[PDB]
Formats: sequence, structure tokens, C-alpha cells
Amino acid sequence: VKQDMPPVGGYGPIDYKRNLPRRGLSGYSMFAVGIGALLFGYWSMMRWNRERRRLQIEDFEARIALMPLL
Amino acid sequence: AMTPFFWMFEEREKMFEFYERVSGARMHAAYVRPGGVHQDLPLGLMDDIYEFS
Repeated sequence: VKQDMPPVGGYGPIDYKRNLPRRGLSGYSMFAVGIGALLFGYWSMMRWNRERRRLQIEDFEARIALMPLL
Repeated sequence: AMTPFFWMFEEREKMFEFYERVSGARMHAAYVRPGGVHQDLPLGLMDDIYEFS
């Protein structure tokens, strides 16, 4: 006879339990990365703001030199 | 959250296809009857059930 039957060795194991990976860095790592990015941005903004102040002083002194003719 | 609806309605459609193969209707099978069932399982269905599970 022929009928719907599982095979001679049966069917294989089937996973039925939860599997969460558990991934990412430790919280100290992202805190250190954020703090380092903050410090780098602070340093770059400091340098560029000082340069901008120097350029503004230069432009203002050019204006002061140009004033009497106007 | 409207994404898992579309994520698992294809699995729901797969089981609807299993109902289709075993009884002949996608939803209203009328397969379980007093006295057992109405028809035997077709050949090759249980491999599909095992793969889906």
C-alpha cells in the first residue's frame, strides 16, 4: 500500500526555543566614543572660532581704516 | 506597529495553502467531520509541513 507516512528514520530536529543573539558594545564603550567625539568637536570648534575672531578683527580694522574718506 | 502583519501573513498564506492541499478550500475546509476526517492527506504534504515548521 501507499499512504502519507513519515520516512524510515523520521523527521529531523526542529528548533522551538527562543534564540536572541545579544550583541553590540558594552555601555562603557559607547560612552567613551561619545565623550571622545565631544572632545574632538570641542577642540575643532575652539580652533576655528579663534581663527574666525582673528578674521573679524582684521575686517573691523580695515573698516576703521576706511572710515574717514566715507 | 504595522510591519509584523505583513511579515507573517505570508506564513498564514502558506498554512492556507496547506488547508487548500488537504481539503480543497483555502479557508472553510469542512474537513473534520463526525467519525474522524473527510479525506486522507495527499502524498507529499507532510514534507511541506515539516519544512514550514
